[PDB]
Amino acid sequence: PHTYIKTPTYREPVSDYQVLREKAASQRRDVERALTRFMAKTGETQSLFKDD
Amino acid sequence: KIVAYELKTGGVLLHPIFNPASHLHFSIKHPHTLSWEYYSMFQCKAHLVMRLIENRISMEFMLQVFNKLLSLASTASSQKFQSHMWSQMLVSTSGFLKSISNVSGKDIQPLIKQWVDQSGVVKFYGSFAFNRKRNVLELEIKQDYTSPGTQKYVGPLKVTVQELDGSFNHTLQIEENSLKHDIPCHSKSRRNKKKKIPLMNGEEVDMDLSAMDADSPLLWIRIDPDMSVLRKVEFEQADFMWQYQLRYERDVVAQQESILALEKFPTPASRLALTDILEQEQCFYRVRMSACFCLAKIANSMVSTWTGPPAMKSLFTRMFCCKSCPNIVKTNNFMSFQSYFLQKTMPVAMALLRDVHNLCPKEVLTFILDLIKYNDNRKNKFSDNYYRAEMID
Repeated sequence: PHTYIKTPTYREPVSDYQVLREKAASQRRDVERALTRFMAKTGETQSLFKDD
Repeated sequence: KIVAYELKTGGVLLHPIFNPASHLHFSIKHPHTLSWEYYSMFQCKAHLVMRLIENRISMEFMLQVFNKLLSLASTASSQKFQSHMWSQMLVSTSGFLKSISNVSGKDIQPLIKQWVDQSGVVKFYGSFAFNRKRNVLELEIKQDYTSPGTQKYVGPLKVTVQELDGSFNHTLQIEENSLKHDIPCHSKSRRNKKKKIPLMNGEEVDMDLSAMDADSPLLWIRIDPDMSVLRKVEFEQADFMWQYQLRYERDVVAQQESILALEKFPTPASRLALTDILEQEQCFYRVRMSACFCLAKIANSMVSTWTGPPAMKSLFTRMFCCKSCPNIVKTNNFMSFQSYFLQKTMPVAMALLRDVHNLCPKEVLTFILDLIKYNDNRKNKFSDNYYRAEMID
């Protein structure tokens, strides 16, 4: 029945609470790190260390 | 607060007579020469002495005193005579004591003479011994009255003894030459049969009596339980008595003082007592918040004996994390207001853990950083600023 019949398939769904918590956490941390580095680079900046 | 301030520098003198207080570097004749810490401790001591006057003369008579003062003032407040009657709106000490004596028939002049006119707090050092032969409890209460902030107490003193037959109150007369006070003790027939031991309130509980002495019935002793004097108590119980007082007492100040006294006994039974307090809802939440820091101190003192994980970590994952993921914290729902306070105070105490090398372990620091990363607050009706601020702490 490659010759007379057929049926569709789908992509593998990731319904796991652990990896969904990890994905949402890491994406939130990365976007807030990118936002704060962009705003500290395009403005007046301070530094805990000398010339940092 | 007041016993710390009065033992630190001199004492607060309510109602001075015009210097009356020369132990301190400012003059107490005017409010604008007082130190600000003295002003704060003045208001604090004034409301505690009013609680003492309520203890001697009951609360309904106290509210009748206040209503009589307000009623004289409000009959005064409507006249037009220029102060023939407008000075009934001004209270004095003699007028207040006279109104108290009018409504009650008792005068409080010894209590006023001790706690108002005299400027000192008392220090109690207690130690007991149980006489098995005559079945008595020999208390030994001595006062430190030679410190700069202290004074000598000669009144009566309440003591509450929890024995196997229940909770009994005793009044002791502590004169100047007194040292040994023999009070009688009851049976120990609730160790013959397993019966429940009745508490300070009407209830009764099952206690594990394996830690108790075989010859003594008494489970714990509390000197001045109702805080009826301005005092600092230093009682010398045994560590199992402090653990029984932490577990089964129905008074929050006794649970707090047993937490404070269990830091000197780092035995694993005290760790079990504080961990059972921490796991226990229907305990007052500010006792569990103190048991966190007490458990951290005890855990720091019994390194090279601690068996499993660091303290409170497994308990945090049992109470506040997911069942399927132990290292992922649950999403924030702060609607309980007691597990919110306990959740935001438990890593702050957990970070005071130290290893054998005096460095915080990388299992607790990693746990705190995972608490910070996996924090999701898009679902509760409350803000997250104090919890995140405590995470930084």
